Amino acid sequence: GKCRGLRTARKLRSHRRDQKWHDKQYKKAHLGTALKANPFGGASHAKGIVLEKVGVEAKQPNSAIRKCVRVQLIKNGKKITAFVPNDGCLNFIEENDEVLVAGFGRKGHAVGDIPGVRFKVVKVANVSLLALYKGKKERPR
Amino acid sequence: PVARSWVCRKTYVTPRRPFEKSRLDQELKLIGEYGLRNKREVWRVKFTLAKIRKAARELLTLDEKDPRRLFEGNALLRRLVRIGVLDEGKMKLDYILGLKIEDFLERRLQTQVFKLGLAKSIHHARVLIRQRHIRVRKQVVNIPSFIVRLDSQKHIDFSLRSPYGGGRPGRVKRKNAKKGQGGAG
Amino acid sequence: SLARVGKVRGQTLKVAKQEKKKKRTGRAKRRMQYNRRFVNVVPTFGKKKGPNANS
Amino acid sequence: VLLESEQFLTELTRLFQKCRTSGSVYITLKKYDGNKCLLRATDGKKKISTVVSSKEVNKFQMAYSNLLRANMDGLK
Amino acid sequence: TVTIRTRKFMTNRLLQRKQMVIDVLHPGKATVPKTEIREKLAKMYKTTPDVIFVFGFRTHFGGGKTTGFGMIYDSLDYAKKNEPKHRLARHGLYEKKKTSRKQRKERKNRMKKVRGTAKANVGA
RNA sequence: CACGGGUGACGGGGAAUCAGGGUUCGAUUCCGGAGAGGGAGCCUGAGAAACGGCUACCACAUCCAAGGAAGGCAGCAGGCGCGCAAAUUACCCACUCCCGACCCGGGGAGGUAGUGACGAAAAAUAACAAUACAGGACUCUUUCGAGGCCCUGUAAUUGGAAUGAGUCCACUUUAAAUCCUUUAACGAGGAUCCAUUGGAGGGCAAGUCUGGUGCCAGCAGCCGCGGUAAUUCCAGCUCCAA
Ligand SMILES: [Mg+2]
Ligand SMILES: [Mg+2]
Ligand SMILES: [Mg+2]
Ligand SMILES: [Mg+2]
Ligand SMILES: [Mg+2]
Ligand SMILES: [Mg+2]
Ligand SMILES: [Mg+2]
Ligand SMILES: [Mg+2]
Ligand SMILES: [Mg+2]
Ligand SMILES: [Mg+2]
Ligand SMILES: [Mg+2]
Ligand SMILES: [Mg+2]
Ligand SMILES: [Mg+2]
Ligand SMILES: [Mg+2]
Ligand SMILES: [Mg+2]
Ligand SMILES: [Mg+2]
Ligand SMILES: [Mg+2]
Repeated sequence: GKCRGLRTARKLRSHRRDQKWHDKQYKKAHLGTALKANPFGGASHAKGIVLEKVGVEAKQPNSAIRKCVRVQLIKNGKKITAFVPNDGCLNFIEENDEVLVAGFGRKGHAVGDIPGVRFKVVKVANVSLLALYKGKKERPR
Repeated sequence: PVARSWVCRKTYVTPRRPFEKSRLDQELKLIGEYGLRNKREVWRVKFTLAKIRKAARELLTLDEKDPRRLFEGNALLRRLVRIGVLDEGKMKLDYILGLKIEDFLERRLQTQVFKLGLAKSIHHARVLIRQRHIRVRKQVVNIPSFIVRLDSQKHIDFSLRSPYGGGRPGRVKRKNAKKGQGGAG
Repeated sequence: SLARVGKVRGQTLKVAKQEKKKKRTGRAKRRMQYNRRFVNVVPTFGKKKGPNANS
Repeated sequence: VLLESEQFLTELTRLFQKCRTSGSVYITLKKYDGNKCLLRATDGKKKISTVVSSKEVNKFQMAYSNLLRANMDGLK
Repeated sequence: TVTIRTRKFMTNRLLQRKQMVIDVLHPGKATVPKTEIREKLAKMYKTTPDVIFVFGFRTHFGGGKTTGFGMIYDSLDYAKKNEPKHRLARHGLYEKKKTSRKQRKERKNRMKKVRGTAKANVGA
């Protein structure tokens, strides 16, 4: 506090109400532009249609070819370069399948070696990719 | 609009740091000393101790000769005396803050059976509690977390429906007796 | 290229899992943990070795 | 061919769409124990079959009723 | 070895009955039946067991105590005057009808449709 | 800070996180407001602009003989669609009360059951004894070794002793049932009646173990690991967190 009067409540409240909008988390949480730019639209999970599989080259020093899927959503129709998490699980995902798409834990931000990928795949055609990796369940054919 | 309670509360609160070595050391010593089942058994007694110490601090923040302070202090001292952790001569609201998790775990019915000595080990006493061989005031106690009152301390003994007491023998004894009589003729 | 998917997972040697006696669980597991931590060992000089320490 | 309850309805719709020109549609419903009912369909060439359990009759009968009302038309 | 004690004894002249909470001690056996409860209350209170109605047993843990409520009427006419028909049918002096509730609702909605004397002719 | 706009805003008692201060939520069982697809109007009636009341228009839709008639589940169940996202087309007015001409009838209000790992509370998956062993307070012995009044643990070594989970007659429960508790008879030595979920470079408890891969696969929330001796991948063993 800078103005320490006995009746400066409206001054302190208006100054703090003006200065809250300069915070990065407050402005992102309270403006609808980030919610419009978010493909999930304030959602934890999202189903979508596989259309192609893309080998994305990696960033600086770590150099590899990560595996991504061009997921077209149902609730919006937007396109997401979703990430196939585990080893050898690109072969389970075929063309024109419904996959469940979640975040990656940085709240809509690219993570590590992969440029321009925010989201990943959890389930594949109502069968979980974790169980497809472990070998418990089988893909329904 | 249905007729039910919807009233519940978590009896335990997890610590802020998950992998403190000294904290795991102290909790592991507590479990290995008093025969516990998990860390939740430590944490729920820690949270009841947190309740009692928070009530004690809320009383010490009050002024002396306040009627609410005197009534709540006398009631809390009566509760500590009847659970038998704090002594009947020691009872004052300033001595509540100097009380410990070990003295709270001493009043476990598992630990009290181990101290009276009718069971061999602490976990064997827990086996007896699970298998319903002991009773308290003509009432079978199946759960080892029974806080035994000081007035109800001396009534701990074996139950009536118990082969270790005055009752019918168990399934293994009946099966061995039947097998022996079948082998004899 | 996407032709090398599952390469190492395919070409590693499949080792079968060894059959093992079932572990005690719950209060008995924590009791056996307490017994292997405290009451067995003695205070020794130097740096104490870890539980999974091997040479 | 023993199928799922939804796959049975899709193949049953395909049976009528194939029999829009010529061919019979046979629907056999019977009790099944090994509460369940066996429902089978036959065009004369390709047979399909399903078993409807108690857990899905409310989901099944309404869409099956709309399927029959949309697919059967006789003389005025 | 079965022992029955009574607590909270009350005389309802406005209901023409006695009432008490029944405490049954039965070591070495299961919960004793209501017929044996009525017989032991009858030989206790020197009355006929036809008027004694006992219900609502709850067995405590351990297995040596139950708690149940029971009333002792003056006569069977007073029992049928103020006693519920379901607890009468527990023993068998009253028998309720077997007309199912959804079919009664369907019969009522069918009688609602037809106006006139034929409301009786709709049913069967 | 009027006016205007937005609200992914019904308001409150309250919920979570919490030192002291605050922040976020509140559709959600209680009180009040609004509504029955969108508005508008009205009869009856003390009380309605009522929609399980009508009267007209728009959107959606049923039968038809082509003149015509009839509809409103943001009620109980349940269905299509929408989805990351949500239960039985059950039984009963017996508990609670409500209404009627009323002690007697009705109540998808309500109660009880079916699904249910939203969540909260308690809490099985072993314990004891005997052998060998590995050790700690005593006595003895320069050490090595020895006696057990006191012990503690381990080893698919052996032994009986005790119980549920299940099975299931019988009460009890209840409107009739179900579950709990009680209770006979069965029911456990790999007590196979086998507890998993994540990790082992650091934050952060826990292998510089072994084999393969060789900046490829992949791991990694951050730093980083992998370019032919990987404490970081993939498998075995071991251990650690609950
Ligand atoms: Mg709005
Ligand atoms: Mg509200
Ligand atoms: Mg809304
Ligand atoms: Mg209204
Ligand atoms: Mg209206
Ligand atoms: Mg209404
Ligand atoms: Mg309606
Ligand atoms: Mg859900
Ligand atoms: Mg009623
Ligand atoms: Mg009535
Ligand atoms: Mg209701
Ligand atoms: Mg098990
Ligand atoms: Mg590893
Ligand atoms: Mg770490
Ligand atoms: Mg560490
Ligand atoms: Mg970097
Ligand atoms: Mg790591």
